[PDB]
Amino acid sequence: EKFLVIAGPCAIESEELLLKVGEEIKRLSEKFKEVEFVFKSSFDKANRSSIHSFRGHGLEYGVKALRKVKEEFGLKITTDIHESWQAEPVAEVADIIQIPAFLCRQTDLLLAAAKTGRAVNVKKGQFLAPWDTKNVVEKLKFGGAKEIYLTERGTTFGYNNLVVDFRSLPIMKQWAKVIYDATHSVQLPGGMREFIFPLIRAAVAVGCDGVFMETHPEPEKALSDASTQLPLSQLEGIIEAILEIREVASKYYETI
Amino acid sequence: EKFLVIAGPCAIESEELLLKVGEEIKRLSEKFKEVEFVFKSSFDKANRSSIHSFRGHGLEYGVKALRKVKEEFGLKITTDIHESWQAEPVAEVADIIQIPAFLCRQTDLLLAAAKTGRAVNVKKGQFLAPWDTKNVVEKLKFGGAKEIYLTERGTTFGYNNLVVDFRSLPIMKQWAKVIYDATHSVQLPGGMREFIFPLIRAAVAVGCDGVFMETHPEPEKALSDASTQLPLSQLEGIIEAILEIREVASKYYETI
Amino acid sequence: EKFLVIAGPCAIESEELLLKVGEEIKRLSEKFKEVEFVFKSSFDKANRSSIHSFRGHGLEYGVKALRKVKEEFGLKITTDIHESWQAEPVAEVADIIQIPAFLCRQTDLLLAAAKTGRAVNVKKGQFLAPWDTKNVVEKLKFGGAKEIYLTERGTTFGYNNLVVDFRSLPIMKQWAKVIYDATHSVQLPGGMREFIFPLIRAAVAVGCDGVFMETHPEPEKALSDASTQLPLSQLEGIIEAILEIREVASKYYETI
Amino acid sequence: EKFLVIAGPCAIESEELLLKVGEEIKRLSEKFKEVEFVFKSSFDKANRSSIHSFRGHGLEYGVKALRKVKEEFGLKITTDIHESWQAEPVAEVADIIQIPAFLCRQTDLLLAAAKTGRAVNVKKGQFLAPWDTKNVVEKLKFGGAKEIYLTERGTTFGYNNLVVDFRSLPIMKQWAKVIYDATHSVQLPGGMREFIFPLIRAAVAVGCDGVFMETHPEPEKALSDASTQLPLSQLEGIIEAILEIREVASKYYETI
Repeated sequence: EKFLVIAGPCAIESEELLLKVGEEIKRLSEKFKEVEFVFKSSFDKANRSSIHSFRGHGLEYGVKALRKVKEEFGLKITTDIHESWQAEPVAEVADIIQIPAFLCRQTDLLLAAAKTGRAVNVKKGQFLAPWDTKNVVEKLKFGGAKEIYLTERGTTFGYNNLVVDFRSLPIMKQWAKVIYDATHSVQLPGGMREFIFPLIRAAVAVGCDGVFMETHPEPEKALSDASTQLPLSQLEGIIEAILEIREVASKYYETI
Repeated sequence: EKFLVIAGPCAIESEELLLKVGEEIKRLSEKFKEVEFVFKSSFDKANRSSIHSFRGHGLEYGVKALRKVKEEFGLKITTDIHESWQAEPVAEVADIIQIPAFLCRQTDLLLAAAKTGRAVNVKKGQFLAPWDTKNVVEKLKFGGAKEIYLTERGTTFGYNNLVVDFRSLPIMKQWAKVIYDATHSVQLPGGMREFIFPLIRAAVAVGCDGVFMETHPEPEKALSDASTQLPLSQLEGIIEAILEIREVASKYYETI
Repeated sequence: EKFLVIAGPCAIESEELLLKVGEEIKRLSEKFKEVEFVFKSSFDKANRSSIHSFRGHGLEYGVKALRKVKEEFGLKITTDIHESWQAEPVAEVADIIQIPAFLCRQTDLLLAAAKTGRAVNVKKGQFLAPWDTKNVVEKLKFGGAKEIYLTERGTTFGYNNLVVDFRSLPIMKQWAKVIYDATHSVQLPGGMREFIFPLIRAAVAVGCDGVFMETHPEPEKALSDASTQLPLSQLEGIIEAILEIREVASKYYETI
Repeated sequence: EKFLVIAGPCAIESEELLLKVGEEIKRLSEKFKEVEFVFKSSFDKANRSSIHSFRGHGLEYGVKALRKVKEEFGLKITTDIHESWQAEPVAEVADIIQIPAFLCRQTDLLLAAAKTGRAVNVKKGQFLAPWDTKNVVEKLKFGGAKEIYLTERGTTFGYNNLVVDFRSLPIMKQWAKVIYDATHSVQLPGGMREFIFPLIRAAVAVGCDGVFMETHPEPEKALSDASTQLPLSQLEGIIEAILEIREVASKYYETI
């Protein structure tokens, strides 16, 4: 099956930033034809820890910038919603509607996304056990979702730390396609970037249906997740690496 | 102020149920004049695990039932909101607006609640560290809130289990009044009731500004948190118990 | 039943140190006649993190110093063993043989202690679940132990941190007398002392059969656990406090 | 050096069993010349949960059986010690002395093992953080050890569960060769086998110096770790699989 690579800048800092990253993702989509790329970027960081941190330039501006990426590069789009009313307007551009990790249990948000007819990708809450996602998928199917993804992005492990329990990949695969979030899994809520590559190698070795990676031309200047966003120049190499490891490991992937 | 006791049935199964519980809380209110009682009940269980579980009768029916309790018994009210638009209509009756644990980082919800001018009680997310709540308080203050509470309700401890780290009480006290949720702290996400009383005794021994307890005439028949809701008949005894323990222990509560 | 207070300097830094602390413990035993005091001090810190840290002056010297405390003050004694061969010589002076937390599953060590005829107190391993202690007690009974204690000293919670799950007290009480370790529970393996008092208040409010507290005339100069040992001058006040909280809470202690 | 594969039956149920497994490991040894095989089996399960569980036939019978394996198949040997006095007699046959996870902080055991001049493999305690292993290595070096291994076997994650934090592999590599224990990492202290292969694939994808795997002709009849021991017949396939994954992934292993 075609491997999914969801990548892009964490937040829509500007339409310019989006086009710069989109240009590269487009180039890679022409090279890695066996991969289905989906451009990701949040129009709003609605859950920052601090009231003083960057949130975004609004829904309107964001959807407009994303529409530009899709129009200029012909790339599929995904962005996250935070309240039910956002599903409809976002669905006009987003091929995949993303559900934030803290909101993976909010029934109305999941239902709002499901009825748009668009694909839905739910970030597994840091408080959720792998088997607890069966009901999340059930809600989505109940709401009309026909293409569902579950994203592994780490689990609460003590204070200000997350651990990736890779047993979650084969467990969640029982009821949905599985995506591994390579950048949020190494973040320290409220010794990070150095683990992005090794853990993503682990993910494809275990087996998943895609990977999610935030990338920015200059991470140190990013207005969000400056500590975990992958330098854009490193994207091509990481992708080639995971495709290689996926290929050699693939014959051993267990059947669900 | 005086010790706060937030109690009531988990969900508004019917205003009839609210009246029955309100009557008992009213009585206790007259018996323990040194305690400030606040009647609690959710008009919607917006985060149930299963799509087939009870959610409620809607915001309108709920606010109406809560109005009936306040008018008929002169009791302060508190209920939780799940999306920003709900803050205003709920504030019409709620003296304290409650913010769900999973939603404690949603900036707009916090701001929406703070804008109503009402007091705000934020349930500490199971993924949050005690010190990470300082930023939560700051968002509310920025939003104009002046009466702010933080509620301890357990922290993710492995899968399908929560642990109460009592160190959180003195830590959170540095920036807000602290409430201990005696019923949700012992629930196993996705042997419970036997630990409610023991842990509530610990909470007052350590020191807090109030306690939160869901109570129902017949917990076994409750449509929500049936396994953890306290039988109404046992409420008086537990309240008297914590007041006695508090009276003695308060002598040793650390400053700030 | 007579409450147990196990206290003393973490390590036997010198026989002099022991006599100084013993003198105070003796004074308190004359005042708090409802408490059974047991003087504690390790002849060897066999599990320090660093090879460069203080361990002790040997078994011989330690047993001799402890015998002096018992002889001069008439106080019961307890110390921990690390290998089976130490049970016999230690049993000559120790009224209670202590089993280290990391060694709570070593069958031969538990058996060696049990056959001495002395009481045995097992520190619950940081890796052990409360219900997992039933088998620990079974081994001891199998080995002839007639007086058994289980000590709560925290559970692994993320890296370099421990949490006290107070549900462990009533659970372990099902098969043994329960002791709460007030000083090791707040240590950060490999923001500490300020939590000793509040957590011990929680322990007696929930209900336990005794408390364990390391105390040193000048903690900052201690050769071990300098961050958690309680200043000797503060011991009397803490003990009075827990006896008061125990008394008022006692009528609510659940029957096992 | 070459990739290390430590394999064998959990416990020495009989030297007969050891010979049968040794024969298969010998064969694979001749098939994969690029791999250094080490036969493992414990002469005593000194930390079983229950007093009524299988421990073994003693140190003498065990060392004799292990001798038979080395003599008959020319295979290197490894077994674990539980008390200091055992290091010397065990070193007579063991090329690698194994230190139990619960005992990774017992200074005398580590020193005793290091004194034999043999290589030492320390199982990382379920309570230890990856960086806390630096001090473990230092103890062994101080004791004269020169060939040191650290084995990843899971970390305490809530009650009766272990999680493998793969970030530990690159961290521990800073001061010792790293081995991944594929069978104990999925055991539930106090759905297991299905995760052995997936996680071992992750381990080599991330990068380690070897893998540890308990194997038995008929796991269902094993007297120890029956639920996690790999059927002997499946050993060849898994080894070939990890060698192929390692071959491809090694290109991306980070330096130090």
